[PDB]
Amino acid sequence: GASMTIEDEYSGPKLEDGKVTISFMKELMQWYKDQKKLHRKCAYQILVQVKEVLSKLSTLVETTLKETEKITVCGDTHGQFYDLLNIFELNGLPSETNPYIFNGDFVDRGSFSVEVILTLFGFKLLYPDHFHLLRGNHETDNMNQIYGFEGEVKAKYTAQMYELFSEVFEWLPLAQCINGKVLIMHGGLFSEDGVTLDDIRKIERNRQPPDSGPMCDLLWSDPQPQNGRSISKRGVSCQFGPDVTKAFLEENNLDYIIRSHEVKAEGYEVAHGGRCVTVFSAPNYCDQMGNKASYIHLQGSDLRPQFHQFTAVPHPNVKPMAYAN
Ligand SMILES: C[C@H]1C[C@@H]2O[C@H]1[C@@H](C(=O)O)[C@H]2C(=O)O
Ligand SMILES: [Mn+2]
Ligand SMILES: [Mn+2]
Repeated sequence: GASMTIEDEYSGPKLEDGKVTISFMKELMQWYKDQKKLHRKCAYQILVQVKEVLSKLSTLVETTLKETEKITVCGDTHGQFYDLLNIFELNGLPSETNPYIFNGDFVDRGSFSVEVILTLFGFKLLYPDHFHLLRGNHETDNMNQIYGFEGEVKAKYTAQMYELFSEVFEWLPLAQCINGKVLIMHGGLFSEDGVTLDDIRKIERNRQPPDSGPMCDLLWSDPQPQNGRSISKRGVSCQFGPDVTKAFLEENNLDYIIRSHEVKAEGYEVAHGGRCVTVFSAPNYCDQMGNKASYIHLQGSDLRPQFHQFTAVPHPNVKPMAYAN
């Protein structure tokens, strides 16, 4: 009898004619909360589509916020899916009236990286002009190989799915500028003076980052409190001082930068006299750091950063870096 066969009844949320909808996203978040897996065909469809969307973007996303329009900027999330859901509960779901920017490092370290990245990609498809993803140093092959994401994708899906993730990450833009005044990138500024927005737009980004150069710096550099630059403590890119930030901002007619890429106990830091802000959105990082996290609110008519701090929420018993080397 027809009632006795089973096909895809029990395999979870499905796209609507291959497309992301709000209902799908709500179903997906619940499915993931309950530690279940998105059907591989749906994951594939999300990846192919988001690759297409991202590949049409400039390396520098340039966004205009009208006077009364707001946006939220989040820093690193590192596969802390339950904390990601908490951000949406604290700050509202993404929408055309509640836009978000996630400033890189979505994956690795935390062991729900697949759930974070597919949720973020789903929202990018749903609200392509109001949900922004910028590349971090962890959206790269070398980092994924060591720090969990490659292992996690291979465990949950296959090596072929991982290859596709790698290709998609290559199209993530490297920076975003709001109203010609606030520049957002994962890492920071440059190992030499005189770089302008033109240079960022010119980066052919669909690749793994070079060992040095502007693409490397955007993903890897850190501020230092003293003037000038130093070779990075990380062995990649540089540390840049307040004079570097100020010269860059002045030449480019910008007010300040928002970057991520470093943990802060309070979830954020205001440095370089207000010119360099760090936002970090992974509370109690790797279940050990004990840090608060934050996200930033901004408005078209007032682009000053307003910080909202939050703390970690419970998650299932999977250890951080369970999938790592
Ligand atoms: C220790 C954490 C601070 C930042 O996130 C983690 C680390 C990491 O991503 O490996 C840093 C980075 O973004 O490079
Ligand atoms: Mn990070
Ligand atoms: Mn980083």
